[PDB]
Formats: sequence, structure tokens, C-alpha cells
Amino acid sequence: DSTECSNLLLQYGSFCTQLNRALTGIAVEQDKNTQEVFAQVKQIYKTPPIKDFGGFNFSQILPDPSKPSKRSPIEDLLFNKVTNGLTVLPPLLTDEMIAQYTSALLAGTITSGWTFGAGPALQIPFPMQMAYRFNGIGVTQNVLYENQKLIANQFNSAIGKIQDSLSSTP
Amino acid sequence: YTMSLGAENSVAYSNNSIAIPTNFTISVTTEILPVSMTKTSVDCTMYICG
Amino acid sequence: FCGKGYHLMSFPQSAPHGVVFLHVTYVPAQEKNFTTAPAICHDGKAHFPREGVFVSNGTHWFVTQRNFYEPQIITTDNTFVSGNCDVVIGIVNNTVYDPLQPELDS
Ligand SMILES: *[C@@H]1O[C@H](CO)[C@@H](O[C@@H]2O[C@H](CO)[C@@H](O)[C@H](O)[C@H]2NC(C)=O)[C@H](O)[C@H]1NC(C)=O
Ligand SMILES: *[C@@H]1O[C@H](CO)[C@@H](O[C@@H]2O[C@H](CO)[C@@H](O)[C@H](O)[C@H]2NC(C)=O)[C@H](O)[C@H]1NC(C)=O
Ligand SMILES: *[C@@H]1O[C@H](CO)[C@@H](O[C@@H]2O[C@H](CO)[C@@H](O)[C@H](O)[C@H]2NC(C)=O)[C@H](O)[C@H]1NC(C)=O
Ligand SMILES: *[C@@H]1O[C@H](CO)[C@@H](O[C@@H]2O[C@H](CO)[C@@H](O)[C@H](O)[C@H]2NC(C)=O)[C@H](O)[C@H]1NC(C)=O
Ligand SMILES: *[C@@H]1O[C@H](CO)[C@@H](O[C@@H]2O[C@H](CO)[C@@H](O)[C@H](O)[C@H]2NC(C)=O)[C@H](O)[C@H]1NC(C)=O
Ligand SMILES: *[C@@H]1O[C@H](CO)[C@@H](O)[C@H](O)[C@H]1NC(C)=O
Repeated sequence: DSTECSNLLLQYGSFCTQLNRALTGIAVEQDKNTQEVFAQVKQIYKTPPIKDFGGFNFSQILPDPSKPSKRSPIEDLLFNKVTNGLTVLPPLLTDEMIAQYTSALLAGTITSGWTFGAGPALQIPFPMQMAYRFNGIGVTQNVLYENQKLIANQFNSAIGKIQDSLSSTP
Repeated sequence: YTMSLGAENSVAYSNNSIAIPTNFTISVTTEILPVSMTKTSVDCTMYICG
Repeated sequence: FCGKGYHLMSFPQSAPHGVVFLHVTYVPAQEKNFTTAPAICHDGKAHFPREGVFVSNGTHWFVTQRNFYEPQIITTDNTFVSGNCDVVIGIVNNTVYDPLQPELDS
């Protein structure tokens, strides 16, 4: 609040304008980064009420209706595990809207595969989508269909191990 | 206002139904990428001292 | 990476201190619902599509490519056999045509 200090500071020119401009550029760059990473879909996809995916369990990654934040258990664990003229500007996208974007991406990739990323979302059964992914890596569809229960059990076990590993590693 | 992310689109998922495209659109999009800047040189002695 | 949709080609254009890429991409449109099955049960054998997918318009079963609707008759030439019908979940019963059958029939 010193007037004499500000009068002497005016002799140095537009240094303060340069610093404010650089900080403003950084602040808008963070919002641009968040838009580029998370806002890649213009349709908010939602999962069907019946979670019949051929044995595949997505409860640990889909949003929990019981939680007010509408986050997944994994996302909730991630949020729990992360802890003089200065101002902190809030981010343009809040955490619930970012969670909504991730939920839309999860619903699109579960119900439609990769179709929603290239155009209109085309529905496909999840085992058939998994078979398509198997064909992408050079394994025939029959292997996926014959061992579907084993693949679903392994996927559920791996997702549980991921949650345990995140909860158990500082 | 509170901003809206996108229009809601509930995909009609079921265990035995598929959606197959019957037509296509040839879409051309633009992507602008900067490559270079203006090459500026400053004579340090002449700038500071003339 | 090269536009929204399935990338077909791209064209470069010069710009002041920059480049403009015209990405020509393929976008699916006018999609239609069909009833689908993982495999076709015929003669106690499971048939799977070699490159496409089994679709049904309500009464008849066909095999088509995944990104465009082009229904074709389910034959032995566009399907392959792996195992019986007891393992695959959701296998349906349908006939599988043999192109060689009218040749020895005549
Ligand atoms: C999907 O997985 C979830 C979590 O692994 C299962 O939820 C569990 O259900 C059992 C039995 O009802 C409970 O004892 C556990 O406490 C539940 N876990 C959690 C984290 O709530 C769920 O049953 C699985 N299957 C389906 C169809 O959702
Ligand atoms: C494929 O079938 C589904 C289910 O019959 C259609 O989904 C419904 O479409 C109507 C028409 O607008 C909506 O009012 C319903 O809300 C939709 N249901 C759900 C669960 O989203 C779907 O439109 C059909 N697709 C085509 C291309 O005909
Ligand atoms: C696929 O969509 C194209 C649109 O690009 C359709 O072409 C149009 O067909 C109508 C009907 O005669 C014409 O009046 C338009 O002039 C056509 N547009 C162009 C750009 O040629 C085409 O008919 C559609 N095909 C199917 C099978 O649905
Ligand atoms: C599904 O497609 C098949 C193939 O086009 C349809 O079968 C044809 O139906 C027409 C109209 O009744 C007949 O004139 C043709 O002779 C049929 N072809 C054969 C090989 O039988 C079938 O009707 C379609 N089903 C539905 C529900 O649209
Ligand atoms: C598809 O065909 C198979 C084989 O013809 C059917 O399996 C038969 O089902 C009847 C009734 O349950 C049994 O009595 C036979 O012993 C079964 N045969 C075999 C070889 O398993 C099957 O039910 C048919 N499915 C449909 C939907 O028609
Ligand atoms: C789809 O689910 C229904 C029950 O909702 C079941 O009767 C049917 O057999 C299932 N079909 C496949 C292919 O999983």
C-alpha cells in the first residue's frame, strides 16, 4: 500500500504487465489443457440401467450412485489419496464435470466400442466388442468366445488388484 | 449460467443388438499448426548503448 | 491424429509461418439396428465370421462387414469352424450354405 514505492516502481516500466501477462497465459493454458484432455466428446453417454455385459464387472470404474460426488470407487480413492497479492483462480472445469466427462467416455467405450470416437455411437454387445479387440491383436474370435468366463474372471480380478494396489501403495 | 458439457445421448445397449451403418459421409476438416516464428536479432550493444 | 473419423488421406497447404492440413476422413452415417449373434450353430458345429459379423433383419441371418451394411449369405467361404455349439454363449441355430453342394448335386 506504499504510494512512494509504487511511484518508484513506475520508473522501471512495464515489468509488472509482462509478469501478469505471463501468469495469465499460464492460467488460460491450464484450462486449454484440461479441455484438450477431457473434452473430446460432445455427447454425454450413459450406461444402461441393467449391467449385463456378459460377465464383465465395471462397478469399480463406473460412477457410484450412493456417492454425492458421482465418482467411481477408484476415482474416489484417487481423490482421497491426493492431498500478499497472491490469488488462486479456480479451474474452469470442476471435479464433478470432469468426472462426468470420464463417465461419458466410459459409457461410450463400454456400450459402443471405438465407434463413438469416429462418429455416431453404434451399439454393440460387449463380448463381441472384446472379440473385435482380440482380432485387432491377431487372435481369432473363437478363443474369446470359448474362454469368455475365464476372461471375465481375470478382468474382474485384475480390476480388484488395481484397487487394492492403489489403496496399499503410498 | 452453469455450462452444459454436451447433449445427453443414452446408447440403447442390449446383449444381442448391433448398429450397422448403411451410408457414409466424406468429411474434410482443417488443422492449423504453426511451424516457425519471425527471426528476430537484437544487437545487445546497440540496444543498450546506441 | 489425422482428423475426426476414420482417416482416409490428408492434403498439406502452406500458411504464413504455418501449415494447414485438410484431413479427408470417412464418417459412418444412417445406422440401422440388427439382431446379432456371436456364432451360428450348424450340424453340431460352431461357425464364426472370417472378417465380418452376423446380423439379422428379423427373419433371416446374413454376414456383413463391420463398418458398412452389405448383407451376404452365410456360407462356408466367409465363415470358419471352431468347436461345437455347447461352449459359445448365445449361439443361435441357422443353416450354413455350401457352394460345393449344387456342384455334386447336378
Ligand atoms: C461386481 O463387483 C462388485 C464389487 O466387486 C460386487 O459388489 C460386491 O457384492 C458382494 C455381494 O453382494 C458384497 O459382499 C460386496 O461388498 C460388494 N462389493 C462392493 C465394493 O460393494 C458385485 O456384486 C459384482 N457383480 C455385479 C453384477 O455387480
Ligand atoms: C434401435 O433400437 C433402440 C431400442 O428400440 C432405439 O432406442 C430408442 O429410440 C427411441 C427413438 O428416439 C427413443 O425414444 C428411445 O428412448 C430409445 N431407447 C433407448 C434405450 O435409448 C434406437 O433408436 C434404435 N436405433 C435405430 C437406428 O433405429
Ligand atoms: C447416402 O447418403 C447420400 C448423401 O450424401 C445420399 O445421396 C443423396 O441422395 C438423394 C436422393 O436421391 C439426392 O437427392 C441427393 O442429391 C444425394 N446427395 C448427394 C451428395 O449425392 C445417398 O442416396 C444415400 N444412400 C442411401 C442408400 O441411403
Ligand atoms: C430380411 O431380408 C431377406 C432378404 O432380402 C428378406 O427375404 C426376402 O423377402 C422378400 C419380401 O417378402 C421376398 O420377396 C424375397 O424373396 C425374400 N428373399 C428370400 C431369400 O427369402 C426378408 O423378408 C427380410 N426380413 C425382414 C423382416 O425384413
Ligand atoms: C438348436 O439346435 C440344437 C440341436 O438340434 C437344439 O438342441 C436340442 O434341444 C432339445 C430340446 O432341449 C434337446 O432335446 C436335444 O437333445 C438338443 N440337441 C442337442 C444336439 O443338443 C437346440 O435346442 C436348438 N436351439 C434353438 C433355439 O432352437
Ligand atoms: C440376453 O439377456 C437375456 C436376459 O435379459 C437372456 O435371456 C439372453 O439369453 C441373453 N442373450 C445373450 C446372447 O447373452
